[PDB]
Amino acid sequence: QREKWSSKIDFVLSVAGGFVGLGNVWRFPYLCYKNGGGAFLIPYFIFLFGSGLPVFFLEIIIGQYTSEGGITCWEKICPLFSGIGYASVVIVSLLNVYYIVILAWATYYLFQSFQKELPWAHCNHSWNTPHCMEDTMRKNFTSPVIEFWERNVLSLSPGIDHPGSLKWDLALCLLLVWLVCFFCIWKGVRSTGKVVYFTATFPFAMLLVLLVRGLTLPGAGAGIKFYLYPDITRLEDPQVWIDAGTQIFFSYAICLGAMTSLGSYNKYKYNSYRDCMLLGCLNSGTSFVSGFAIFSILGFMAQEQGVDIADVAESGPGLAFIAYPKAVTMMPLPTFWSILFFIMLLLLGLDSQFVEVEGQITSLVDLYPSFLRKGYRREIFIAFVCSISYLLGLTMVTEGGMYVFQLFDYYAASGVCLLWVAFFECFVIAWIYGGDNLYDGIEDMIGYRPGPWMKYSWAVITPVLCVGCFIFSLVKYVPLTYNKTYVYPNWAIGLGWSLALSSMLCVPLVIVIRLCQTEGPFLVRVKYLLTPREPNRWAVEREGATPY
Ligand SMILES: [Cl-]
Ligand code: NA
Repeated sequence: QREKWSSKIDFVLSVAGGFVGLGNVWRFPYLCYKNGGGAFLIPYFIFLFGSGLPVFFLEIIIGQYTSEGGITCWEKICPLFSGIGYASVVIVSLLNVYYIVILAWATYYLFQSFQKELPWAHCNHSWNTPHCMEDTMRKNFTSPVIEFWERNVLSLSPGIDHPGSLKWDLALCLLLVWLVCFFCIWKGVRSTGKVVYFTATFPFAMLLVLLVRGLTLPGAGAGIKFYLYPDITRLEDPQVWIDAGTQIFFSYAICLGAMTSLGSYNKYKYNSYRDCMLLGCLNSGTSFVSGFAIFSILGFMAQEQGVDIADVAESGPGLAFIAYPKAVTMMPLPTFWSILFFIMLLLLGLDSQFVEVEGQITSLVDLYPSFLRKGYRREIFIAFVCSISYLLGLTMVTEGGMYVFQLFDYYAASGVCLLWVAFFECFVIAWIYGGDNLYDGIEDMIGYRPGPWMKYSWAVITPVLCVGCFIFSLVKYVPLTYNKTYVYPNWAIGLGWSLALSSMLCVPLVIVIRLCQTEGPFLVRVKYLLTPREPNRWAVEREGATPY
């Protein structure tokens, strides 16, 4: 009883809104800046064609073929490896804990954009240290934008073990954003009709304005050269490779179960290969273009301040809140452009959060529809999920919560855990289920036989990349650091590893549970649990599909 997407363009708009946003405008520039700039692009493209796009198309095709969500699809494909879907759910849950927190910051910035002069312009406020000097007079000192970010918005603490006191303004902003998300999920309100145009054209318009500004700012050539020219010796450490791979996985929202759910509503006879390739190219181009503006702004800041490009802003989640607000003040009438930019960022983040939360709730209600999907029960479950997520995200709202966010940025919904899922999604498909059988299914669905690119990416390239990155990250281990200076304690790293393992351990525990449930000799149990249970039976009669 899976609902169709009705209009073809509706699915394209929904996925485009889902898989673009803070991952392209916020996470990508900060990860590129943290990893030296140009050297980050070489793995990024390697994980872009070898994996990422093949994995995204694999998830979409699995959703369209099984006509099931993020959990039942693996039940139909390979019952033994069903826990992968569960793992995906856990991952998305962790994302909903922290991915919305960024919006709160943006909301705060929006509330700071309704005054005559932007607060991040001069060193004369009450939160400015004596070492605050205007960048025009900088010819050690700290930029007013950085001080506003890390002393007014955040009020950063000396460490994660110093939570301080909860910030009521950021807590109220997060509560308002969560209320907006809850109302959107409950009432079903979403971009419909002409609004979708403003939902689609506006985010790509304002960025273009930034592309006009950053390019024309003096000293942007140095920033562009830093962003494009790679450092060879920077590729010898696994950090850049794993960051690029996880950024590729994060931007495409794969290994979360949302893409499979979105592809489930697609019609069985629908050429989703071309659409998936076009959307992936659009997402990659958006990230690449936004990087140009970000690094041109950073180069201008480096030229005006006289410090090196690698030491102009925060090498962390707050890079987008130090660079773009700086470029806003350069444009005439900075208040209007700041309001527009933060509205665009809030819209992108809200669309991504809507898609992810709705997918998670759909997966949860589909897992056990009994006593959960009865009308008001679904509303109560949505309210409970939103309240639990807000209470969990309140830990990153305190003065010393930024460090916590970094952990959720590094281990939760990112890092080796994604490499844990992307491998197991491929190995089951490529070797257990069979690459040729899935190719026959795709030929039956889209109408033409695909090339060997997807088969060779599922069979070899993606598993090899995932296992190599995991092994090299373990062998050459470097503890997580915040802004290249702060060193997390042992317990913080243990908490981050526990957050990663909460999703990584779903796959092996479900295997043991399935083996214990089945009765008989071990070989018979494994053979029974490795047999797909009619993957296309849902659409066998709906579209006259060929049985598996
Ligand atoms: Cl990206
Ligand atoms: Na979006």
